[PDB]
Amino acid sequence: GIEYRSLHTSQLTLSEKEALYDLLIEGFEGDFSHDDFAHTLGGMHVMAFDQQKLVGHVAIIQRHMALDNTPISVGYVEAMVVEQSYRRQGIGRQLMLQTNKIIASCYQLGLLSASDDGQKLYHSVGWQIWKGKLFELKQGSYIRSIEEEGGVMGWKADGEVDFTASLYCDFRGGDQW
Amino acid sequence: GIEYRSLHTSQLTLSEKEALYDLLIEGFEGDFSHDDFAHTLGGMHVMAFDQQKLVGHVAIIQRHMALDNTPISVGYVEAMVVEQSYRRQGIGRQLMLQTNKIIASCYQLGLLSASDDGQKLYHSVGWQIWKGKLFELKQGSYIRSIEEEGGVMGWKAGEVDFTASLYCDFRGGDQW
Ligand SMILES: CC(C)(COP(=O)(O)OP(=O)(O)OC[C@H]1O[C@@H](n2cnc3c(N)ncnc32)[C@H](O)[C@@H]1OP(=O)(O)O)[C@@H](O)C(=O)NCCC(=O)NCCS
Ligand SMILES: CC(C)(COP(=O)(O)OP(=O)(O)OC[C@H]1O[C@@H](n2cnc3c(N)ncnc32)[C@H](O)[C@@H]1OP(=O)(O)O)[C@@H](O)C(=O)NCCC(=O)NCCS
Ligand SMILES: CC(=O)N[C@@H]1C[C@H](O)[C@@H](CN)O[C@@H]1O[C@H]1[C@H](O)[C@@H](O[C@H]2O[C@H](CO)[C@@H](O)[C@H](N)[C@H]2O)[C@H](N)C[C@@H]1N
Ligand SMILES: CC(=O)N[C@@H]1C[C@H](O)[C@@H](CN)O[C@@H]1O[C@H]1[C@H](O)[C@@H](O[C@H]2O[C@H](CO)[C@@H](O)[C@H](N)[C@H]2O)[C@H](N)C[C@@H]1N
Repeated sequence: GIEYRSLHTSQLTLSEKEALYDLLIEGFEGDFSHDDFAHTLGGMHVMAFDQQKLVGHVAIIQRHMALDNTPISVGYVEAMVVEQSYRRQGIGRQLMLQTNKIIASCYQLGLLSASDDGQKLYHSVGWQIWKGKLFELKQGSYIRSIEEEGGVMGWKADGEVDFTASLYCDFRGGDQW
Repeated sequence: GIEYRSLHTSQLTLSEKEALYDLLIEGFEGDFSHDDFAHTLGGMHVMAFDQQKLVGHVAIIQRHMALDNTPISVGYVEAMVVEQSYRRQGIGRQLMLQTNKIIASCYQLGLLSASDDGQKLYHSVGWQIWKGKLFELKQGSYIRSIEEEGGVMGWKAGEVDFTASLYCDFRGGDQW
């Protein structure tokens, strides 16, 4: 009974972007900042609808990272949310199945930063904890992303990505992961 | 009778992706590498068609850069091409008008790397030579992108200082 649509940010209306913001604010219970919203704009949105009402969302952002010394094209997962009264029905799983398809068609590696509880959902669609060190840019130089190690997860089904290598992410505002 | 379509890489049929490869190889007369092709995948494609034949293309890739110390979200233009026999009919201009729309809706700044004899097209839809320093990552440290200074152009729908420094994100091949 839930319909799924994949739309680029450039294909959304202002009202649809606003409904997305509203869904994220309500679904994260105050844990979602203006920088977090910036992070979810510019790539592909997978949106779940009950009739015309938006009830679920995940976005896939293109990021450009280094894996040890090697450049790697990343599909970075942002702003995963399902409206509270619609949870535990499998919507989040369906959103990730669509997310995996987009990543497989476009990028060398999927990455996301998960809450300690939220890891089971991603693990159930094949994602694994990233085992290597994580780095981010601060004032133009790389530092260790100590707080994120153990929480970042990756995916590339049937690929040859070394999950024990270091990742060096690209720069943004707010949380870099 | 040229039709324009905007399609994410994830929405391209396999037929469209192969047609795109051929169009780029034929249109750039040998100066388009496998890294250049990797660079045009992962974002939005604006494609021009004569009936069912692909005859023009431009892609807009999301990149994450620094403007001086400030993080900025960039729409980066890649793989601009029109099949030779279709050129000088305004297709490239229309591709760029569509590109400007996509950038205005998604990103803080448009950037591209133009050839010395190929800046007039972008200038005619509002783009300007970037006047500040350009930097790229090598060995995980930023170095100057001297080659590109005077060739990279930017566009803001806007309050952006074109004399500020740009620090791009990492990739294979040409960083710009
Ligand atoms: C995380 C989130 C998006 C999951 O959305 P969801 O639609 O509830 O995800 P699913 O329903 O596919 O699976 C969720 C759980 O319900 C369970 N479930 C799904 N369908 C079920 C059913 N018919 N009967 C019983 N349990 C079911 C799944 O097994 C899973 O259990 P697990 O937590 O042990 O894996 C949602 O809780 C949310 O929006 N949280 C707030 C924002 C947030 O934390 N986002 C993620 C940041 S990492
Ligand atoms: C650059 C390129 C994409 C332009 O495609 P195009 O469709 O020819 O672009 P337009 O036709 O809109 O404009 C092209 C020229 O014709 C002129 N023109 C525009 N409309 C015209 C018309 N209706 N009749 C005649 N001339 C016209 C433009 O002013 C421009 O003149 P300039 O060469 O002095 O800028 C094409 O030359 C190409 O594919 N080159 C090879 C790949 C390449 O170099 N890409 C860009 C790298 S920066
Ligand atoms: C896949 C996804 O949708 N991800 C969302 C994006 C959203 O924009 C953001 C809103 N805030 O939340 C998630 O991403 C956060 C992570 O939640 C956060 O993790 C901390 O918070 C968790 C829950 O409190 C703790 O479990 C965890 N140990 C702790 O490190 C990371 N540090 C940064 C990362 N951007
Ligand atoms: C907007 C656009 O579609 N851009 C294409 C992308 C394409 O993937 C690539 C294929 N190769 O070409 C263009 O982008 C190149 C630039 O052409 C190149 O410019 C050098 O080559 C020019 C022509 O010889 C010289 O004029 C110029 N001085 C010289 O620096 C830059 N260094 C790197 C940059 N990725």
